[PDB]
Amino acid sequence: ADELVFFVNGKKVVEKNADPETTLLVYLRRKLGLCGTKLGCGEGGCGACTVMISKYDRLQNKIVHFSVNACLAPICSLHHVAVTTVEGIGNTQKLHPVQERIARSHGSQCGFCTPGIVMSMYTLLRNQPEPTVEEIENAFQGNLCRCTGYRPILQGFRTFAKDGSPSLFNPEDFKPLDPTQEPIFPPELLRLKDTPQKKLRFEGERVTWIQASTMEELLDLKAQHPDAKLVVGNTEIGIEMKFKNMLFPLIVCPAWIPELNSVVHGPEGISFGASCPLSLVESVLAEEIAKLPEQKTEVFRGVMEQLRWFAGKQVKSVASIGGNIITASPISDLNPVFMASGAKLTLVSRGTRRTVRMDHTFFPGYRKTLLRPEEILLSIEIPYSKEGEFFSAFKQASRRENDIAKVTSGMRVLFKPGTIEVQELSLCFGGMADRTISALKTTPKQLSKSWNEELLQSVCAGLAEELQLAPDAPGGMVEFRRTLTLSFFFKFYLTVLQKLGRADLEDMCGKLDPTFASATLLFQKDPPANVQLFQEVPKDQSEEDMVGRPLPHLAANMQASGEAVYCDDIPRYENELSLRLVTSTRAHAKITSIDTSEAKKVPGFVCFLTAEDVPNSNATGLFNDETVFAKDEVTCVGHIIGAVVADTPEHAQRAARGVKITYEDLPAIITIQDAINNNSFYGSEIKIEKGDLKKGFSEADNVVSGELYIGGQEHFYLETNCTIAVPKGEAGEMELFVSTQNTMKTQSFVAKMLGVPDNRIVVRVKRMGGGFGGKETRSTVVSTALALAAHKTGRPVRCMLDRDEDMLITGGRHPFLAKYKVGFMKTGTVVALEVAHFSNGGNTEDLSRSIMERALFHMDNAYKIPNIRGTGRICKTNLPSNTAFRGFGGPQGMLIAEYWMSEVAITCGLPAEEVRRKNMYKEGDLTHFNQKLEGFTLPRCWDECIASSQYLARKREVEKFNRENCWKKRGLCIIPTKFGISFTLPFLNQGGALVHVYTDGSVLLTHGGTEMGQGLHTKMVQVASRALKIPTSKIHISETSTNTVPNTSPTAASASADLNGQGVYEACQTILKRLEPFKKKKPTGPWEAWVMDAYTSAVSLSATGFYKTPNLGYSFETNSGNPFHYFSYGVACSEVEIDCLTGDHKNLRTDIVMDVGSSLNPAIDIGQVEGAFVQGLGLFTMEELHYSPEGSLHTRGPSTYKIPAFGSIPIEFRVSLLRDCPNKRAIYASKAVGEPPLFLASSIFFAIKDAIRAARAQHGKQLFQLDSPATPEKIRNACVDQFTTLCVTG
Ligand SMILES: Cc1cc2nc3c(=O)[nH]c(=O)nc-3n(C[C@H](O)[C@H](O)[C@H](O)COP(=O)(O)OP(=O)(O)OC[C@H]3O[C@@H](n4cnc5c(N)ncnc54)[C@H](O)[C@@H]3O)c2cc1C
Ligand code: FES
Ligand code: FES
Repeated sequence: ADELVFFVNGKKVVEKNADPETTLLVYLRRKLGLCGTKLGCGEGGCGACTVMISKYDRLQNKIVHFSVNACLAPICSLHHVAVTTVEGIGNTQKLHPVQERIARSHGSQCGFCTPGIVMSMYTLLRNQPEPTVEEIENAFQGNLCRCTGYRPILQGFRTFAKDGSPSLFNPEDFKPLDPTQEPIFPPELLRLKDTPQKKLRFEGERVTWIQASTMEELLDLKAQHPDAKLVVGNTEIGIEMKFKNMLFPLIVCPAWIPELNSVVHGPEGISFGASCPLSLVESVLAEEIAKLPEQKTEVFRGVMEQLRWFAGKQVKSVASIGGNIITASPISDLNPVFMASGAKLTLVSRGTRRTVRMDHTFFPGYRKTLLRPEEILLSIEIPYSKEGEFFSAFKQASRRENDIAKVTSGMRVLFKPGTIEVQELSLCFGGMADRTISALKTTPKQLSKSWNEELLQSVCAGLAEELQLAPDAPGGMVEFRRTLTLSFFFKFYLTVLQKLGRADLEDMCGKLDPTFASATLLFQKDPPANVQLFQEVPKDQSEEDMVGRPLPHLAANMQASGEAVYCDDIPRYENELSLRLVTSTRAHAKITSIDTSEAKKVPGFVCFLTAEDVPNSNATGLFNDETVFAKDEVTCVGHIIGAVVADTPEHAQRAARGVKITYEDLPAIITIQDAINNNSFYGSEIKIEKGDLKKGFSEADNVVSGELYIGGQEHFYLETNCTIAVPKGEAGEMELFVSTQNTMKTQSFVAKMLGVPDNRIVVRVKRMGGGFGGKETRSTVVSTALALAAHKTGRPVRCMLDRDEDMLITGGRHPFLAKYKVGFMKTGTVVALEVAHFSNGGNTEDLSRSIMERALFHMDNAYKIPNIRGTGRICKTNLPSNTAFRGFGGPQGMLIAEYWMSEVAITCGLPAEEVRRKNMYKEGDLTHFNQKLEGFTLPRCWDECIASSQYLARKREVEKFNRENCWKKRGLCIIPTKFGISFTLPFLNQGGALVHVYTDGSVLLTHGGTEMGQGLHTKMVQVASRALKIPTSKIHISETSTNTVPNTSPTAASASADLNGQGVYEACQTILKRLEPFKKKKPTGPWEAWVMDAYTSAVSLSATGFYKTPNLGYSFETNSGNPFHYFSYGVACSEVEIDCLTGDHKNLRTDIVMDVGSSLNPAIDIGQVEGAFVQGLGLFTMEELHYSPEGSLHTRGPSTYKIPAFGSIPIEFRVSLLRDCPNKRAIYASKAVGEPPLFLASSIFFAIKDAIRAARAQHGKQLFQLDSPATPEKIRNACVDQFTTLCVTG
């Protein structure tokens, strides 16, 4: 009646008090303690929560398997299914092939996404034990990885496909797959399939769930309670409940009802039950497309095209067709298609049944349909196309707001038979209004007309008038969206001409020029082809000496098995409490009142912490200008005001909603331009200048000025910020488990806030699911709050941020505005450069000044400039404080450099590769800050990359492509980089290690570095194993702790292997020195005997080690002293193809040559080049944050913030590590690698810029603007043509 019964990894679970609000993810993690399955977003975008469901399909009489997002799956929908998690398929004692292959192929860095990807791949193999390469890629459309750049995951998994320097891994050593050895379908569920299913009722704290067994039950419940909210896949309702704080006290799930799941062929088309998952629609229509003649399947193919780039497998397996229709989002991709095809909907209640052909009337208002409150949608008939009936579907792949302002379209034409004269014409659009619309003013005009140029121009003129948007229209991108509607129609117009041509008419139609053909092609991925080149170690190097060898990340197997422990995977103490932050909804305001009266009514509520609860100091942050908790004034949307403490996260979340703040607004400073004209800055102008600007400009042949805007970036570490604080009840003692790159500042900020000495506070980091600089300082806003809750209650307290919280609160990369003026000769030789930089720092200083320093240190990028002036000013604004992000001001400084350089080349009429080459530093040159460039490997990186990329021959093919294609264009660009290695604050260039050798010969090592997926622990073990001359297997690193190594620098500035490697090395030398006498006396006898002899001789088997980078210290005052220990160098050539009509593009090929000295670990270093490059690809081409005019972040999750996906990476992706370039002054001649490759993705940006120019010359001013990121909006709008001109002005 009442019991919930399902299986998890083959074990029966009986839940007697199922709460309808409980997700499967919460149940697995908090009820069953299976923490392999992760929380990444709670929104269905990221796949970190992916698990497999197995059930008996009654309607097909078979056992089916499908993946779902556990974060959105109500347990109440899972009666009598079997769940399989990552723990179900294998472990480190016996890894599944999927697990083994992702680990051994270097497909797991931080490891947080690994379980989810493993389960997506696993599920594919249960459905198709021999998939194509294409099926394998498609399996991950719902899986995001922030670290790997995807290449190693696809390459490792490519071994499962039927259609498949040393090597980074060996596929021959992989255990083969035996599909027979997968776990049995629970026989109990096969026995129960025979029992008839009856109605179930679950009653939660707030919500009642009725699982209906028949159409009669459902319609009865809706007739007596029209308020009953239907839930099917929960992919929309789940979001409304979790993120829009909507509550539906009565839910009915009709997913079991056969009539809602049926597929019926009829004379007019195929009828699908409303609750049919989109994956079933997809599989049914695909069989129909393959079997039926083309003339019948035009609408089917439009549906399939919309479903191609539509969430992943996890969403489509449970997302219902009916759910999509009734949600009635303005940006549904299906509703425009159903509307344009006039699909027939059947609506029923108790005692009524009606039919409506979908038209403009079906959607009368925002998120409304014409259903009555007691009706449900039974079914939708997707029609066969008739003879002379054509359909195209189109969509903007670039989303900015939750549910508006993304163009998506269905388009249909019916011709009078035998003719090219229009009988019917339907053009329907999402993203152009608060509902799906039809262009009903434009289409009637076209009836009778022939399908020709006069129709094209009439429809375009019509759409430009009818689809008007106010310049402040919701969702922005007004010109782009308008342009897309015409551009989509043009594609349809041309596509119809093609189809017409194929039909052998009496009246001849109009032929496409070959240069227009590529305009109608549907997206097609060619076969991936990846190359990784590195250097073999010397032949005489011991097999036990792993330095320079591609040893897998030490945790890779455990990460793939879901056994690796991240903060929130740590079990709860029974007395443990949960914290939830309460943040400002205003950019700048006084707090006038706080009312907690509603918070207090929430079960399990404990307290609301505010400034007045802070024992000692409310002043925190790097430069002591931040509140722990807001006092009288809030200074950004996201400013932490206080913290709810309750028994559970859900109770904390409800209580936080019941904290009402009243505000009195104050003048806000939001943008860089706001800050400039209010003189609102963090300290004074920073400046570097050399030579004589006046003389430089006055002697140049040409001068070019301009401006550039570069948007910021969210880290999107797949593990959000998380802290557990455990008060020990003695002497103010507290222990914190933190996802942080900075144990020292965590400890120090907690101690100061509480007013206790540092020696009472321990911060422990096992690993992070990613960091990328966003946990270098901003993690402490969570730590501090949670430390306070722990102190006040005397109980352990935990807080893991949800994605929307984390993105809003913790800031990101700094946006930059630059104004430049460059003076150059006709040869392209730069003689003068002046750059004013402005950064948007937000509402605390944090690292903003150091970041501006690093931009200024790299404003030269690779180029010697005799006369040069750079200034930087950091803007103070009412925004979340921006912080460190991999590159730390470098990529911003360097993009500006490459931007005016691109204009230098164009202005001169000279090849860009030549202009860059002749301006490049040479060995021994001084930089603008007077540091000498020794071991200047950049020229070799360049020469190698030119040859290996075949750049000159590929330039010719690009030019050829461009002459042959009017509406697609290609671009090709090769970009170098210099990146300075060391913290800009000299004393931070220090590190420590501590080593123990126990009496069994095993070694326990620790150092100040934190693991966040970069393989630092792996490297340090490799180092320790060489230093001590024992195998890696005898050495273990458990974690990083302030009570084993104190006063550590943050894990940052790419320098952690350098600093800690030396520390580790020194501690090992100390141990060796002490073992030397025992070695001498038994030079053969083994390690273990030396150690036991040392012990029983009372010799210390414990040592510290320490290192400081020598001889650093720059003065801005005298422009002297070396800020860097050395420089990293690299070069990337990238090629793109843009679609001039949509602003979409493909990354066709990227070739990278990177100097990492003699790599400690080429697998890991190649991993880092690829990951860094792909994060840069994101910065420069996708990844736009949007803010309201009043400074509220609107982009708070993967629905609206698009980080690179599996499908985003360069189709051919080649990486080489430079041979024979030892770097004497770092550990074992290695170089740092983490940050330097990031900027090389600018090569995709400038290739796009080259493509845009070619498009502009096709129709038909030379230095056009391309801001960063170069999104579809910016690319399309810059591709000026008849459509952009019409939309901007008749
Ligand atoms: C990560 C992600 C990506 C997505 N991407 C896209 C995309 O690219 N394009 C796109 O168009 N959509 C997209 N969606 C939306 C998705 O297609 C819809 O959420 C889904 O189809 C809703 O189906 P459901 O069964 O999950 O509905 P639920 O969330 O269970 O219900 C949705 C609504 O429909 C009502 N309802 C459901 N069935 C019936 C019925 N038979 N009769 C009457 N009312 C009913 C419910 O009461 C509810 O109001 C995305 C969703 C997610 C989570
Ligand atoms: S946590 Fe479920 S999709 Fe991201
Ligand atoms: S390894 Fe994939 S998110 Fe870090």
